[PDB]
Amino acid sequence: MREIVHIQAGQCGNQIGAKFWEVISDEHGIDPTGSYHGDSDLQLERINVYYNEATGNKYVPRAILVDLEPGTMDSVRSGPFGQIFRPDNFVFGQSGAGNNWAKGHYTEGAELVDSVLDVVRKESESCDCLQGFQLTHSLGGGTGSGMGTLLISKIREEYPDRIMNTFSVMPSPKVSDTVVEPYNATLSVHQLVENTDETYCIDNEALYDICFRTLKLTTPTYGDLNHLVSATMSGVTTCLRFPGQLNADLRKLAVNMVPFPRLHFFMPGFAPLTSRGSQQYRALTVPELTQQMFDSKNMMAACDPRHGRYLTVAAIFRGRMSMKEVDEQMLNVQNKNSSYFVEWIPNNVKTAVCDIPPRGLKMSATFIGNSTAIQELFKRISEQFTAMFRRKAFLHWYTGEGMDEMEFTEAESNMNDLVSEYQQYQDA
Amino acid sequence: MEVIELNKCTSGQSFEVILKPPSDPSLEEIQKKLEAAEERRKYQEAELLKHLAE
Amino acid sequence: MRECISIHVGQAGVQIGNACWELYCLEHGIQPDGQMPSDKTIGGGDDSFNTFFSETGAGKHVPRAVFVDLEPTVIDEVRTGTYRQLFHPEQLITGKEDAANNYARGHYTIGKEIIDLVLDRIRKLADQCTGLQGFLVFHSFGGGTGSGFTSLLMERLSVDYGKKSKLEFSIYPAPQVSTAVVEPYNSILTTHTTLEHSDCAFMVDNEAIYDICRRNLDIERPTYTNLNRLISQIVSSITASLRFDGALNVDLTEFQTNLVPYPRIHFPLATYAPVISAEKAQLSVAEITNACFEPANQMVKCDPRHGKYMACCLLYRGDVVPKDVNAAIATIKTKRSIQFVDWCPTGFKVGINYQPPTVVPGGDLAKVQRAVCMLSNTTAIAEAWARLDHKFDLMYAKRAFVHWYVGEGMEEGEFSEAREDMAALEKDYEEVGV
Amino acid sequence: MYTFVVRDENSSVYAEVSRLLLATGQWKRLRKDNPRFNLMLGERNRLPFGRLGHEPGLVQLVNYYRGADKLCRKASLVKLIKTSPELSESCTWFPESYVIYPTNLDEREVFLAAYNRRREGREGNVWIAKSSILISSEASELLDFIDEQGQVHVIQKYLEKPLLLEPGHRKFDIRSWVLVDHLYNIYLYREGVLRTSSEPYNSANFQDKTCHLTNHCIQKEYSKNYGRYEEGNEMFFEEFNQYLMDALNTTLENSILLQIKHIIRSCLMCIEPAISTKHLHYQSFQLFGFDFMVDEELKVWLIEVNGAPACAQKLYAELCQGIVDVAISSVFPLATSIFIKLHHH
Ligand SMILES: C=C/C=C\[C@H](C)[C@H](OC(=O)NCCCNC(=O)c1cccc(N=[N+]=[N-])c1)[C@@H](C)[C@H](O)[C@@H](C)C/C(C)=C\[C@H](C)[C@@H](O)[C@@H](C)/C=C\[C@@H](O)C[C@@H]1OC(=O)[C@H](C)[C@@H](O)[C@H]1C
Ligand SMILES: Nc1nc2c(ncn2[C@@H]2O[C@H](COP(=O)(O)OP(=O)(O)OP(=O)(O)O)[C@@H](O)[C@H]2O)c(=O)[nH]1
Ligand SMILES: Nc1ncnc2c1ncn2[C@@H]1O[C@H](COP(=O)(O)OP(=O)(O)CP(=O)(O)O)[C@@H](O)[C@H]1O
Ligand SMILES: Nc1nc2c(ncn2[C@@H]2O[C@H](COP(=O)(O)OP(=O)(O)O)[C@@H](O)[C@H]2O)c(=O)[nH]1
Ligand SMILES: [Ca+2]
Ligand SMILES: [Ca+2]
Ligand SMILES: [Ca+2]
Ligand SMILES: [Mg+2]
Ligand SMILES: [Mg+2]
Ligand SMILES: [Mg+2]
Repeated sequence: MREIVHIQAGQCGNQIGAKFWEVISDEHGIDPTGSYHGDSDLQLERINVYYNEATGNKYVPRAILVDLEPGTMDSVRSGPFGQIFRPDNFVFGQSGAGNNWAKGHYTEGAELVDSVLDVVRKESESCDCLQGFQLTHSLGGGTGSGMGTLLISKIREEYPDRIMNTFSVMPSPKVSDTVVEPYNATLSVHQLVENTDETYCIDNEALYDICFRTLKLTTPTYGDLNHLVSATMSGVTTCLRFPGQLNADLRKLAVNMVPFPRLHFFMPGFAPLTSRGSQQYRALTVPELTQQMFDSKNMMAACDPRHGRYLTVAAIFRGRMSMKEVDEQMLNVQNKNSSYFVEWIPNNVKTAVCDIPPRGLKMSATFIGNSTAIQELFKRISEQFTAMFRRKAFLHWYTGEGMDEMEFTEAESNMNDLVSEYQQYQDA
Repeated sequence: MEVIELNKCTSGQSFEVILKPPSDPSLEEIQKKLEAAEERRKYQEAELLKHLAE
Repeated sequence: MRECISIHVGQAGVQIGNACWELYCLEHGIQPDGQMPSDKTIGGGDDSFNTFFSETGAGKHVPRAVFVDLEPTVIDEVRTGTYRQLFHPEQLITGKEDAANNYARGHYTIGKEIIDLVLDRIRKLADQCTGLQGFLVFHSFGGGTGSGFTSLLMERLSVDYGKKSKLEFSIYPAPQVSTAVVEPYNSILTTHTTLEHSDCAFMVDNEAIYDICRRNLDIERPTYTNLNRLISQIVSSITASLRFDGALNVDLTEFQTNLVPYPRIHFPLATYAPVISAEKAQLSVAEITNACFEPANQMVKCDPRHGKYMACCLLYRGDVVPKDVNAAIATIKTKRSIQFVDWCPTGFKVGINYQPPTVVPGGDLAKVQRAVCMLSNTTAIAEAWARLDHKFDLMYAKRAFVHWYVGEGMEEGEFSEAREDMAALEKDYEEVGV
Repeated sequence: MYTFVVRDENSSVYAEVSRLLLATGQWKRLRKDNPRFNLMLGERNRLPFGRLGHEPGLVQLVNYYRGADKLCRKASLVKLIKTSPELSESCTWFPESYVIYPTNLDEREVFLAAYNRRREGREGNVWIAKSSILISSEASELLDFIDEQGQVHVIQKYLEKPLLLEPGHRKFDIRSWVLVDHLYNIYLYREGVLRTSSEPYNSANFQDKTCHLTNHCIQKEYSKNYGRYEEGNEMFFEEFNQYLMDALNTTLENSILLQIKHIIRSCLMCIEPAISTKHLHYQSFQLFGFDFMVDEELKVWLIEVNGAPACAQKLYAELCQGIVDVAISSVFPLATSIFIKLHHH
């Protein structure tokens, strides 16, 4: 009975969080009304990790929906699975955060955060044994970035010995909302370096390029990007939701994946990435799933892993397949590309298999990599930050909320320190 | 090749074959170790909470 | 009659313990409800099997066992398993959250909170004993509980039972089936703290069992159930002399006496034969004895040709007479490389039990007419320490994962202290065998 | 794609093996501490055999047989021959030898008893003392030389009647390269070399050790006639076989190679149960250099066995290709043999 408390904050966080709960509710056989209509015992064996039990076999997500404006959470509540969430777990304000980290972190968000913590406390108090927390959000906006990292700081103060885990969407100029996203992401990344144990880095540019290049989607939408994240989130949390021996809980996963406290930002990946039509019903093979999983084009951080080295790797295969062939193909990726795995962490590539594949697929695979190539992502953000901050451009939006320039200078320094830390271990 | 100490019972037997002759911390100390480690955990947590209070 | 108490720590210790007690019941004719129709002394006795089983007035035969794990799911399988009626709740101890493959968490953080309850439950078993011999401790090297809590328990048992012997069955980590990357840390941390507290430790490398299950059982991807039934056969061969009539290894002290002349060098190599597939639609005494000198049949892969022997015990079960054993040893001497140290007699202690090995019905192991387990104290097993110490060195040079341990209140100096002790152990093996 | 590591940078032979593997495009060289290798070209001293064969899904091979040192050390070879019934103290092709430890730390009284027997019976009584070299006919001068050192030595009967090449009246020795693969097939390279002395053999002066010691390093520095008769004091088999035909009316195969093959096979079959990797979790192959002396009756004597031998300069390419072909590619296959298989069963 190791429970996880899920939190989704802001527009991006709630739209991705809604699709995630839609995807896994289908996997666990939970309909939009919270009723179980599955056909397998595996669907219910570890369902308490994400769902509470209500009166009459009703399963309710242990999820908390947070925003500073009502719009997106009104859409969630009107969506397909919107009726399944606890009504009291909707915590929203009215003013918005105007894509401003300071508003989310210091002014607008500060007025709302205590009521969010009341709901978090109520959910934690019903946990037989709380693992920790899972937060979905973006770093480029105001609520998910600013109020999201404010929530992490206050949760760590109240639950200092619980695991804190995030799925964090990194901004990119290619798929951008406002010019201030590098400011918001740089301020948030420093919060994440200090107060999370695992962060999955989801780069919107990589998601876009995957939809355009590999999937042949001419004009991708946020809906297409979010379904790709939901599939990836379903795969990475398979170890938590179904019977398994590897990374069975959040703390063992972190012990296995994080050799240095600050280097805890993972590059995820998903397979299959298939274009529609013709070669779409083709039976997938483990060799094909494996080659896709480690191809750079299929990773969602827009970092070339050949420009760095993996510290640790967790690969999870879903479906009825040959675990012998899984071992062979996995040992064939390392033993052929040994230049891209560090040699001072023996056996740093772990593989797990789960028999339940995502709905409508015979098999699939998700990849979790702790790679020093992720410094490329932080370098991009740091460069875009400095191009504006050197001229103090758009700073008045933040100084008007009470911040001063010194705080920006420190966040910049911290991320350049993080980049230097990754480069140290890439040459070890 | 000598067989010595051949002992036989209903459930089996045993013998020996020689082919060639030849040529703690106290309870008090454990508690201090465990309590000293607990002290270091509590110090590190107090430092974290001081950092979050700032 | 003198009693033995079994302690099973962590997931590996509990599941192997569960497989062992299943086999013991089949070997002794004990039904899952605890009854034993061939036991005519209702309510008590001092037979050889009473070393492992006490008796209630209703005729139930209860293992002298305690199961400890820091999360409840594995011991819950005992509570609801086939032999659920053997055990009473006081024998099963569980916590809420586990050690997370972290020695420091199992030894310091959680171990401190649960150690007194474990000792209390052990004291309740010990108070049922008229002349307790000591303890048999089952655990993994790599798990946070198996490594961390076990070493705390061994220290405390030396304080509470100073005159009592303690034997280990330890599962050496293999990446083929391993969960964590930090298992070399946990293995060396727990070996250092347990070393002065264990009289004789039987190491089982999961790599060796995994390969015996692929090669000789034709199981493509062995499971823990496959591994644990083969391990329990080897364990049963080792403890059979404590549970049956005999004259060899009849008490725990004799294990140290016959296998460990050098107290720090107390890790005998086990070799077992024959392992025959039950799906396969009979070997001789000479052939099973010769198989004892094949690395492919050892519980730890190493080359005894390039080490030296200090002690050798042959434990046969089945249709075996002494005449055929001596003929086998003579032939094997003139073919194999069996060098003893100069200060030990070149010889073998042989034990024969006429009852052939019992097999779990529907299991993977075929029923054979004769089997043997060789316990040899050879310096070759130091290869397993060399492998383990090298993986430790690769990670510790960058202090990888160290923060997880320091964060639980452990000091960095315990790493180097433990590693220096292992370096000395490797030097001790080199001075003896080379 | 196969991977290999290099852990002996001073190896003439396997520097060429390494470049040949890379030239096939199907072998990648890794850092010397990367454990994910198929092939280890290991170090000479303290090779970590204990760490081989434990990488899941990797067939692992190493270019050394653990325990072959027993054959490739001066003192160990003497002890191996005297204690192995296959070889025995009455072995006819190895000179009478004795292991002598210096007094600051043994077969002293055994050697002196045999020395007195020769001095009494008017027989030649010249011995040689060598270890990890002094040629003398007085036992006291041989023992005092060993006491001045601190390592184990061997005293060996000096072949007072060597076969001398003409012209020059000069001593030599024969080097044979032998490759034992992972299946314990014994392959004798068909090309040997004669390391010859360029100075006339002088049995009346064992103080000048240049006409007595045929080592290539000794001839290149001390012999003032170095290279007069053959390039680098190296005579190959074609010339030597032609010489035996012209001068002694016989062939190299009949008068010498039969004994050489017999000696190679006796030594390696003797230690096979001790060093074979037939059922091991890793595999070994190794290249050996056997050293022979020939007396004037065309009897072949084993002198020593080298475990990390160098090769003749003009024979590196051929031999190192054969190592890749029968020892490495046989285990890791790619996408008229130069060896002579010495059969045994
Ligand atoms: C644009 C591509 C759309 C689909 C491509 C071809 C891939 O889909 C498949 O391979 N489907 C298998 C072939 C069709 N099979 C069936 O119709 C079918 C029907 C009934 C049973 C059945 N088998 N079973 N059971 C299969 C799909 C796996 C993609 O590779 C993947 C990238 C799609 C994802 C995750 C997101 C895209 C970008 C979105 O646009 C999304 C809305 C499109 C399709 C999804 O609905 C897609 C879904 O998504 C999942 O979450 C999850 C992995 C699984 O349910 C995924 C089928
Ligand atoms: N042979 C065998 N090995 C096991 C079994 N269970 C776990 N292991 C091994 O033990 C190591 C993992 O340790 P566990 O015993 O699972 O860990 P634990 O002692 O429960 O400690 P925590 O779970 O960290 O609190 C790995 O090397 C596994 O391969 C089993 O049933 N049989
Ligand atoms: N018993 C003996 N009788 C006659 N000559 C001998 C001899 N022992 C050695 N020699 C000669 O002395 C030389 C000594 O070399 P030796 O075989 O002892 O090993 P080494 O380590 O000195 C060099 P190498 O590897 O070339 O043999 C021989 O090459 C040979 O010329
Ligand atoms: N993948 C994805 N990214 C989004 C979505 N909505 C917004 N974003 C990204 O998130 C950032 C804007 O943050 P947003 O969540 O809209 O602001 P907030 O509501 O104040 O947290 C920008 O980088 C957008 O590109 C979405 O539905 N999916
Ligand atoms: Ca307000
Ligand atoms: Ca009774
Ligand atoms: Ca003791
Ligand atoms: Mg928004
Ligand atoms: Mg456990
Ligand atoms: Mg030499």
